[PDB]
Amino acid sequence: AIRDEIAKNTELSYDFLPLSNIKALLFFNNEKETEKFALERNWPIVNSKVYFNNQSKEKADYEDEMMHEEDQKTNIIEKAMDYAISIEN
Amino acid sequence: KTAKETKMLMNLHKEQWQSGLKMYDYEEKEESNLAATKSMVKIAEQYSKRIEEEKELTEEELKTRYVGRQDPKKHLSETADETLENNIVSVLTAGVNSVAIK
Amino acid sequence: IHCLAVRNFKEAAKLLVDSLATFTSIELTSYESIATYASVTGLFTLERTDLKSKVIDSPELLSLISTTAALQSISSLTISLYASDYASYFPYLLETYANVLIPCKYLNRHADFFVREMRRKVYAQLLESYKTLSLKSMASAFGVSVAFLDNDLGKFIPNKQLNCVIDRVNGIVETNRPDNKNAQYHLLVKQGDGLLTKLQKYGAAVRLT
Amino acid sequence: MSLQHEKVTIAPLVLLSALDHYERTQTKENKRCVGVILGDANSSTIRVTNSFALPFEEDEKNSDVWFLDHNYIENMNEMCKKINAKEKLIGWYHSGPKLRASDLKINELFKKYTQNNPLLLIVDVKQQGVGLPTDAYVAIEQVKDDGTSTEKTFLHLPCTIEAEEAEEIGVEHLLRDVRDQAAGGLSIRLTNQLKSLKGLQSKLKDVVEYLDKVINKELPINHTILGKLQDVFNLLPNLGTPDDDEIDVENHDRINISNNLQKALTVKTNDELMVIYISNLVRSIIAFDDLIENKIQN
Amino acid sequence: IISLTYKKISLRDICLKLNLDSEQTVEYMVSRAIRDGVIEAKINHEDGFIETTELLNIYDSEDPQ
Amino acid sequence: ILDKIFYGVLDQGNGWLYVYETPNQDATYDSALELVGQLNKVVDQLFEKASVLY
Repeated sequence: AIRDEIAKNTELSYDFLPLSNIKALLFFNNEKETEKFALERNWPIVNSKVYFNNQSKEKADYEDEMMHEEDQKTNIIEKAMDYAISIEN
Repeated sequence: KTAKETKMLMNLHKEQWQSGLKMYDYEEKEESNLAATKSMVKIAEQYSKRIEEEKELTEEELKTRYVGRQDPKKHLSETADETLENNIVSVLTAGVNSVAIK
Repeated sequence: IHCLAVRNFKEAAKLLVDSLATFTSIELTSYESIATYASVTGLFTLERTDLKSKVIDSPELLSLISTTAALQSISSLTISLYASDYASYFPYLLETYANVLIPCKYLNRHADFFVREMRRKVYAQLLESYKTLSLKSMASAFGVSVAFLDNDLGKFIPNKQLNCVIDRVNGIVETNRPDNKNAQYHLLVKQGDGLLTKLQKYGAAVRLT
Repeated sequence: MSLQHEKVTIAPLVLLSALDHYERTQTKENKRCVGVILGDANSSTIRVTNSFALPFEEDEKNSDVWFLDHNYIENMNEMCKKINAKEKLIGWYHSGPKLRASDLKINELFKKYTQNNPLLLIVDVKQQGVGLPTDAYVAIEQVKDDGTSTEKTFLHLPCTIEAEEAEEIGVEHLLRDVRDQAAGGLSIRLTNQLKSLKGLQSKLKDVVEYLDKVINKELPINHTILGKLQDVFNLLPNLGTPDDDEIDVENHDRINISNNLQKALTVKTNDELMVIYISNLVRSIIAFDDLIENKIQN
Repeated sequence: IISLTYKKISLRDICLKLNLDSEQTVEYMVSRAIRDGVIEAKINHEDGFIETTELLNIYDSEDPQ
Repeated sequence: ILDKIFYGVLDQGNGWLYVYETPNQDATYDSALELVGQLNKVVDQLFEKASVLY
């Protein structure tokens, strides 16, 4: 859980890290273990450099759309209605 | 009277469908908002005068003796509501257009 | 005088400049005292254009020259502030502290506060006209070391008055200026929270009664 | 003849009257009535003051066949002028329900009398729509090249109305309603807005089905119409544009002013509360003492 | 504080000032801090400095509503 | 720049002078703050007179 924690903080910090630094941060003993954690985490390894930006953003977008957060958005037109009718009640 | 006659008299605006989606050109809205705020600053000064008093015996006596008419209270209330409704319609119209049409 | 004693200098200035011209003393301090007070406030609050008009070209100050050490120090500071001289500004900063602020009773308690305000103000003044400076240039100009300048800028940056960011890697002093509709939006909401607050409580009170 | 026809305002009496005439001749079951429309013109503003029925026979079989007694119109008219010179023969009303190309034959006859292009006033008697069931059309003759050489055609002009003061007091006197076409207060204008949307939705539907009929029931392609729909799509707003950002900023100013106006009014109400309450505090002192004196009186 | 002041600040300088243990430690504070977004920065490991990214202006945003 | 003649910023490190148009502060926002200011004073006075009720 600790390696996961580190990986998440360091996601936003920086997109691309040298191979040596990905290992050192997460305190892995071996490079192969590093690439195991990438695949599980759905991150491309391209020239022994991780890239965090793509999937995480897409996923985020998809997660955002659900039957909960639709009534909590509040539409600008909806805000207007409510202000008007409260006067006129 | 008949309800055929009544309906005819009642409708008196064929440009209803247009005019409510019609919004005023925008240079005039900006102008107006500044005028309204700034003008209320001046009727607030007059408001302050009004409530220096509020001590004379009998509300009605105050209105005669120190000429309490020329009532700032009434002008600020009028103005605020007039400007208020205008802005409700403005935000609604522009916002409706934007989504319906695109 | 009452206002000179409280922090608020804004009302003090307005009253103070008119009274250089006119006031026969009555149970209050001499006109030499009163002269140094108008000069002091003038620095603090006044916009640049208006310091020049009302104070430097003052008929009163010019005729009165300097027959006192206190009046001399404050005058020397004014001339370098307006002229954008910076080398001599700092000797002058130190002088007014000794010969003006401590003798004067009312301005003694604000000694720290004044020098803070002035030091922000000058740094500010120079930054307004330059998009960039290098650290060496700015430090040589004020007459302090580069190290002494850095520690001091960073005091006043989170309190927002100098409006500048500082690169360490390239040695450069960038000056951001993003004040626009954003500035004014924050002022209105903050003060707004306070009007709401007062209103709620007085409402509740009367309703009970 | 005249271009002076740029607005048509119609007295509430004209609209009322035409509708009545339709049943006092007993023309129904998709039978037209044509009557003369009397009033002012020769002006940008046309003001239809009044109307009168004309004997009419409609024949469905041939639309080349119709009865209109010419001599009747002219006699009836001239007496009307002596009461009021205001009335001139300015055209003829048609009971609808729709524009026809058989309206054109009728048009020519009335154009002999007139000194302006006859106004062709379609008072539809099916009383459809949330707007008026009255379209205004003036016969324009224009030179146009589309294979045709010179077209004569009926062009829409907008409908508005105007009312005389006396007639207006009479309209309210009938109604118990305070009216809602007014575009009055804040309530009314929100109402009208909702009406305006429901209005639009219908018009667009009708466009959709026209296109359908051309690609399935082979109405001949009319180029002119499609040309216009093409622009409708070319001048369409679009999202992702910094245009949108501006509108959003603008929106921020407008909420700022509402916020302040509403807070001003919280003060005004608070001020009322206190005021009425001083008046109550006085009333209690009075009430204590009055009771005491009443004990003596009893 | 260090961010508001500085647009590029070497991570090496931050390690002396807040007397932080190692170069790895100074990174981790900033890494975790940006998760709640209090600082909003970006770390450059290789270039060996932090560059401020802070929007500052939010009038432009939907937020004022 | 200090006297607001041409109002721009001199970039010492490229050897250039950058020129801006006059900035236009929002009049509405400034005038609004004056009104709000006033409202506070109003409420203070009212309340001192309302001290009678309590």
